[PDB]
Amino acid sequence: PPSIGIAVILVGTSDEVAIKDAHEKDDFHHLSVVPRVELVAMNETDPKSIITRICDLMSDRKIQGVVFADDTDQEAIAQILDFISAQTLTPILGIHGGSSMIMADKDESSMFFQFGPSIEQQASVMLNIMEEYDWYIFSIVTTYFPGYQDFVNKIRSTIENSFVGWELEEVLLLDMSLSKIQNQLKKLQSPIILLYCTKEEATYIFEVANSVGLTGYGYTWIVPSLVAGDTDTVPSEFPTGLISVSYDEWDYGLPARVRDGIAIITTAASDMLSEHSFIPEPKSSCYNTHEKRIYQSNMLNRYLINVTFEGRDLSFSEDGYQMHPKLVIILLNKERKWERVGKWKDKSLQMKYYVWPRM
Ligand SMILES: *[C@@H]1O[C@H](CO)[C@@H](O)[C@H](O)[C@H]1NC(C)=O
Ligand SMILES: *[C@H]1O[C@H](CO)[C@@H](O)[C@H](O)[C@H]1NC(C)=O
Ligand SMILES: [Cl-]
Ligand SMILES: [Cl-]
Ligand SMILES: [Cl-]
Ligand SMILES: [Cl-]
Ligand SMILES: [Cl-]
Ligand SMILES: [Cl-]
Ligand SMILES: [Cl-]
Ligand SMILES: [Cl-]
Ligand SMILES: [Cl-]
Ligand SMILES: [Cl-]
Ligand SMILES: [Cl-]
Ligand SMILES: [Cl-]
Ligand SMILES: [Cl-]
Ligand SMILES: [Cl-]
Ligand SMILES: [Cl-]
Ligand SMILES: [Cl-]
Ligand SMILES: [Cl-]
Ligand code: NA
Repeated sequence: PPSIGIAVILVGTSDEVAIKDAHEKDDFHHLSVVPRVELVAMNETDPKSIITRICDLMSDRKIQGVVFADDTDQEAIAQILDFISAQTLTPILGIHGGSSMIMADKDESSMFFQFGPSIEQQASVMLNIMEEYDWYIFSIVTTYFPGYQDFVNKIRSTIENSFVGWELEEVLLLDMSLSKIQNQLKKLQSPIILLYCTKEEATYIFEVANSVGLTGYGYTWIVPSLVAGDTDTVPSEFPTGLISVSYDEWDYGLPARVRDGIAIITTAASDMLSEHSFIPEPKSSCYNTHEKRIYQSNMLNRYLINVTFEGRDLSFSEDGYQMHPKLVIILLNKERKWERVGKWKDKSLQMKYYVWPRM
């Protein structure tokens, strides 16, 4: 019978996932392809251990798709996953963690997809939140983290052509390497500040700003889902009164994300088998790649891109982000815990507070 080998790699998760033994030879939601899911749990959590582990695994076993989750703030994992996907022409889904943090510079040949919001979609949500409370005067601070230009250009885009009273005061670009930063942050006027950067960079940028008094009352910082990250890990240096977009497993838990990864890869193999009477072979080397099986791969990609499952639209954009994620807006409260203050689902923002709290 027709069957696709899928690997599920969970990395540093307290969260527990249980999947049918592959030996069951059991169909998955009536799809014509039968998944052979290999669960792999990882004790180790550094990028090097992960490439070593995933590559060893493609060499040793017959894998044609990879579902990957991690519980860390290590965006670097997304770089590794992209490379591997490109090298092997295998679909790789980054369903949670550092693996799903926005990666702007994806190889156009990789079939690496991330769950959650594109960089633009988050820029858009950030402006939605600000309009819902007539926060119209604001500044942007970014680092050099890839995506930063796509961030600003999306703000400037939606702002320049609209008859709302938007006013972009300053736009900063920070160099994280050495304190000539202090002099740049000191130049910040506006009460709303949009910050694009990494969790790591954020925690240092805050500490500096905390000590220029651009934190606290009268200043609101809005930040992208990667800066929140693992919401159980809150840097001492993050200011209470911090708003962030987020996708850190509030309503959509790991087992549901894994179920969904399997469905995407398995629907795609099914739809392709339907039309072309065949399915891409397993590639077995991240490195020594005789891999000019390029025509086949490209074909799969048309299908991964458009999957729909249990009524959910799981389709992906060209840049490799999820088209329609259901996001949560969160707030860093006085007890220094992240708190739900909103929701978003197909251009519909539902905020929780009537008057914005004082934190
Ligand atoms: C993919 O999306 C298009 C356009 O919205 C749709 O019409 C098409 O039938 C989809 N394919 C599947 C298998 O749903
Ligand atoms: C695997 O994880 C740790 C540290 O990475 C290791 O040292 C340890 O021996 C392993 N887990 C257990 C329960 O021993
Ligand atoms: Cl391991
Ligand atoms: Cl981490
Ligand atoms: Cl996520
Ligand atoms: Cl993100
Ligand atoms: Cl984008
Ligand atoms: Cl950029
Ligand atoms: Cl730019
Ligand atoms: Cl700088
Ligand atoms: Cl501090
Ligand atoms: Cl969620
Ligand atoms: Cl579930
Ligand atoms: Cl299921
Ligand atoms: Cl190899
Ligand atoms: Cl082509
Ligand atoms: Cl509180
Ligand atoms: Cl909450
Ligand atoms: Cl709400
Ligand atoms: Na994401």
